[PDB]
Amino acid sequence: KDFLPLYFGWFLTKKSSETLRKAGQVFLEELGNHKAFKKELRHFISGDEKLELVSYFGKRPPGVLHCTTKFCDYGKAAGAEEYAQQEVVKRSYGKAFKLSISALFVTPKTAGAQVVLTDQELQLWPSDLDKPSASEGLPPGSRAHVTLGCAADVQPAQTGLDLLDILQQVKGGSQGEAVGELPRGKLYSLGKGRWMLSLTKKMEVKAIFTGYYG
Ligand SMILES: Nc1ncnc2c1ncn2[C@@H]1O[C@H](COP(=O)(O)O)[C@@H](O)[C@H]1OP(=O)(O)O
Repeated sequence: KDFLPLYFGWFLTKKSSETLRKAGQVFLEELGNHKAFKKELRHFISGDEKLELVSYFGKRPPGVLHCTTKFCDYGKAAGAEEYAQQEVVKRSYGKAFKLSISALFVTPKTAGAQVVLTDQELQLWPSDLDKPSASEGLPPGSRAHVTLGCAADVQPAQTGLDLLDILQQVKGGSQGEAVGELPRGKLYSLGKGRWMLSLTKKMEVKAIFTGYYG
């Protein structure tokens, strides 16, 4: 009788969202104007001057930003029911957390921010079994992220997949030397239109763990 949320996750406060939102926009402009990116557009899009990444990532989160833990679809998603049953979930419901943003990334499909979860937060991370083939050798929670924008033709949960793809390269020493220096950190060109800004100082955001029902 009692149905679950659309998904659980950490929803940022109004200011943490505004700060992170603004930060993401600066990156999409700094990256768009960087000559290292403009000479690589052939790997990003298949058409043609300069591209404005902000407009490119037109499908943005309208309200407050968030970090999804477990997509439930009101209980239809596999493992949704077992996740909500967890004591840590019910105990943590409505409680405040601080999330650490380590990097900002961009791909032909998505623009997001990498979240590094603490051990207590990892307790709220789902350990469902029907895994991806992208999480091999990566620690659980690596997928943790905040979506800042999607291209027009992109599916949801793509931002999470893109991140894992990026981190798989970093693990394989395939990230390469930095191709630039932005005021917030070092810029990286990972090829295939993938980019990463490793923040000098990790950005902390306040958030509330809860459920979205839409
Ligand atoms: N099958 C899914 N698995 C995991 N996360 C999902 C899934 N479907 C949607 N989401 C995520 O839950 C939220 C639902 O948003 P939407 O309104 O588009 O359905 C999004 O943050 C999305 O992740 P993401 O932010 O990477 O797109």
